[PDB]
Amino acid sequence: ILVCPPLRSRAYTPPEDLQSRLESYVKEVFGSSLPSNWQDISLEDSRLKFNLLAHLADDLGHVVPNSRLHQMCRVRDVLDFYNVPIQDRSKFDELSASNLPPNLKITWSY
Amino acid sequence: LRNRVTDRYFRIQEVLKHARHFRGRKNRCYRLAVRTVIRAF
Amino acid sequence: TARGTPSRFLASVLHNGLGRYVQQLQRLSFSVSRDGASSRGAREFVEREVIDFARRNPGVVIYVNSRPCCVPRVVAEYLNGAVREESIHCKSVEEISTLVQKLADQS
Amino acid sequence: PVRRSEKPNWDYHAEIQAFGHRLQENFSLDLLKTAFVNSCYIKSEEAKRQQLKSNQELSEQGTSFSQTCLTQFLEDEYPDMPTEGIKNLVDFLTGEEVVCHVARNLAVEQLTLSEEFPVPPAVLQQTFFAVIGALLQSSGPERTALFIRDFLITQ
Amino acid sequence: ADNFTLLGKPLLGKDLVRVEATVIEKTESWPRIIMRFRKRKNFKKKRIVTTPQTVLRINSIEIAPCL
Amino acid sequence: IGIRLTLPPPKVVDRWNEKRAMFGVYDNIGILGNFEKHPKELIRGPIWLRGWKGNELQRCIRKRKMVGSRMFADDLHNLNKRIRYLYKHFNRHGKFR
Repeated sequence: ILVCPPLRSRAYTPPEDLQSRLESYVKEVFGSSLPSNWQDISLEDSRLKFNLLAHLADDLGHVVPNSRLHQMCRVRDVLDFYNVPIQDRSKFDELSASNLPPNLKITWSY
Repeated sequence: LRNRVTDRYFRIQEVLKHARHFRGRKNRCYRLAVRTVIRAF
Repeated sequence: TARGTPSRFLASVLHNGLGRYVQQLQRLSFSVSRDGASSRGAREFVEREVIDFARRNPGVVIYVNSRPCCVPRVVAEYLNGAVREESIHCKSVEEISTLVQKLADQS
Repeated sequence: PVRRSEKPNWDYHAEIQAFGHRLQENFSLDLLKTAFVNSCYIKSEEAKRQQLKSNQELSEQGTSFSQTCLTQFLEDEYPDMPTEGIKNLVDFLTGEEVVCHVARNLAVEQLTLSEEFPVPPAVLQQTFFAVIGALLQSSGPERTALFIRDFLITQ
Repeated sequence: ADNFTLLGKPLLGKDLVRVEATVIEKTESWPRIIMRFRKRKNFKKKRIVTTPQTVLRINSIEIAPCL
Repeated sequence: IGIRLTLPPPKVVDRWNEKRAMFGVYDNIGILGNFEKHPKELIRGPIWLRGWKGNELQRCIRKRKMVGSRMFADDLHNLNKRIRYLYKHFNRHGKFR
């Protein structure tokens, strides 16, 4: 019998040193000799793309979806995607966390 | 006998609630009532 | 028809507007559903417009009840003990805003 | 008839805040709560616990200010009426029917903590004058005199 | 007022008289029936309207010495 | 009074039956199976209505032509009368000529 690890959340804050971890990761996958504009290295090679995106997903806990895998053409696009923050919260919690005036009361009978 | 009418009571009740304050059989019989609510309007 | 309906004279609640104007709307109860396609517009109203309305009307208490229902509704309770229940079923956000502001303006 | 507290959609603190805001008066929250809680409610809850501050100070302060304030307005507007009539007009304005009508249409009855529903007229009058006393303690004599002028000279 | 009145031709002066009103209600009328019927021609039309309405309270009427 | 005084018994429906969960399966068998099979012969029903629509008169003619031999006597007589009536109506009556 195999035990299920607990369900992960989708809340993702981008780390402050995202640039330096991306520098590290592109150094282990794409090699030591950098082109000076490291932004515009293509991800047309699917093996290198898998290595980079799998390393980033395994480390940062956030994976690019299949609807955006074709859009991640460059490491600049990868950096943009990992800079975009997403949040996981029930929207009863969203409406409560929004600054409610003292005459507005919300009940959640669900 | 598929697709029969089931809210005919409520249609009749609309016309009769406009016909309620009348005199005679025209406040309760739908035919005589609907011939008089039209004239009232 | 006037002859088959009640009638009344022009009046205010408590000589309203003489010394000061008091908003006669007291409570608004919003029965909305989470998964109702009929309640979609009410859901958008709760997302966007109910906070600004509640800030613009500090004298009105707005309760929002998210519970499973087929017809989303609003109950307007007025200071003279009046109750007015309206269906917001399959209404868009601007129609719901117009209706709620109408309820606020009513006595 | 069942009181609005036992009716489903209710929250007392929000109702108190909206009462103050729709009356456009900067009430003190604790003073308004003590102006709405009555002694019969205390005795009933004591019996229920068997199975805090009343209205009385705020009620007497509000009643005394109401008498003095209404007497001053009436004898300034109408200097040629004598004392018996001025007193009786003040008694009409502070009487049971007028004060209970004003309190009911200002939703004092919904916010009144008592033992019996509907609220007895003496209890409603005492609670209304306790609200007047709380306003006198919170805002000042000129502002609560404007309040008295509005909600009783309009009657 | 009592003992005197003033007549404009056709309107009085704004320096002479003011009227002050207060918007106190914005409501709608009770539903009004508009119904058309012509006999032996199958002519029958029904419409419901609710005209908007505004209740104003006239607070004060003030006159000024300008005659 | 033609209206129920009590609520009807609740009509619970299971959306995940064999039939509901597998409706539409193999309906692309021709375009996904080298055209060996046709949806018209996936259709199950009367033998005279498999991959053929028709109107009422055409349905009656097709039924009499296909299964008229092995048909009951009064049912055959009714079908013949229906064909005669439908011929007369469709060929002689109507607004548009």
